[PDB]
Amino acid sequence: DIQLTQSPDSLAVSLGERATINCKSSQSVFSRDNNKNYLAWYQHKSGQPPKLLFFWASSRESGVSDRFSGSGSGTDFTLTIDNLQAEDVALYYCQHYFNTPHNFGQGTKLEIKRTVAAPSVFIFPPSDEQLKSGTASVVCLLNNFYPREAKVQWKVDNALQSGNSQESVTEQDSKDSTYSLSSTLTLSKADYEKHKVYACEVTHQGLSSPVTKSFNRGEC
Amino acid sequence: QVQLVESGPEMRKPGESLKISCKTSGYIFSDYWTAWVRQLPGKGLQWMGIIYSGDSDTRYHPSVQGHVTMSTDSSLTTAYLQWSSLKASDTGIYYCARLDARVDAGWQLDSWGQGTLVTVSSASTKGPSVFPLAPSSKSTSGGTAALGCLVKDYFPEPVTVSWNSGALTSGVHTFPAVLQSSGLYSLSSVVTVPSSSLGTQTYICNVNHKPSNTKVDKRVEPKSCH
Repeated sequence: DIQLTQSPDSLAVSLGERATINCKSSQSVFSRDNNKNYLAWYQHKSGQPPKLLFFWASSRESGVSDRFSGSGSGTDFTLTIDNLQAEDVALYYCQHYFNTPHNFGQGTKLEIKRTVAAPSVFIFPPSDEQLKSGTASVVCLLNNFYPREAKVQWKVDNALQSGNSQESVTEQDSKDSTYSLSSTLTLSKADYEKHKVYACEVTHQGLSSPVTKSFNRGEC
Repeated sequence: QVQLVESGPEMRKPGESLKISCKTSGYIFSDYWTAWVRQLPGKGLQWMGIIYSGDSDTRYHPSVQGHVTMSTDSSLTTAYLQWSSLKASDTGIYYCARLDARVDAGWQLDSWGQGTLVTVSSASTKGPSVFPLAPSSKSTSGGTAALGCLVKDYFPEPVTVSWNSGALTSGVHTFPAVLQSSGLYSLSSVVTVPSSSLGTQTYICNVNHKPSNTKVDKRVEPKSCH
């Protein structure tokens, strides 16, 4: 049983620069009989099936960008991406097929570095439909920011909230290399109607001061 | 052209049986193996094994042997993966992929199915409620309006969201679901559009939750006062 180990586990590389991902095999996967390394590289983008990049360690699958190249032999292998593009953001895997099982490496997460971009902030009161059901969700959207570290705080009539919100961040965008974040404050209809001002307060390194988006409940 | 198409998502209780399928077309079935690959939480792929339809010759990963079974229907050019008694920890995404069987060929996986999310839970299936996130002056600035749909209280994953039956894709963000304290999932899908055309364009989010056989189309209209 041959195992693969990749280095680094995660890598953040600037647009236009070179990305280097290494694969170390626990035993040689080089055959002196065939003069070939029994290794492949795959790309796995968010929401897509994995895609074959190289086989025999260095032979390029048709339709794969000439910016990509596979090298190495024996036990040490490298995937090189030159002139890094936004769409290269992905998980990358090596795999051997020397014997069974045809194990994959554990994966390397390639992240893209781009210029700082502050979030655009939007807020959504609860719909009248949902209010009819007896609950109220207030949604705050932080759109297209970089880097990923962004903070959201909820204030209701200027009082800081705790314990009644959840948030989720997107994967990194394949076109503009940003992130987006959604935060939801959830209350009973009864509690919601006990207050007037609902505010989302946003901190990010692209902002010199916190940005607040708010509405007054009932103001059309 | 060359295609591998897997069954839609599946939800079962522990102990139940399940067989998922991988329908292949666009190539000669007898010239290829079919591999099954499991996606691991966070990161990682596990090669589960392969099966050649020609004589149902099988390799298994030594740590999946005897718990799962691969088979083929060469008549249907289709491969199967089967559990006789599911456990909750079997939950996850499973891919099929084709592998050249020919003399000459390396055993790289050059074409892949879209993946099948199998969920094993004793919890009840529940379809989502879908609520509009209406564009208003509080989600409109700099010429841009944001709008979206809140998809709340469903189980299990996945929920699929498209906009205008797939014709609207740029600027869409469908967020990873969160797990509510209720054990139910919730997510939102949003899009940014010109604020100038809110009066002329129509925005509908199409929500699909196959485990509950739920399909919801929600027209998302700008907020007005009443």
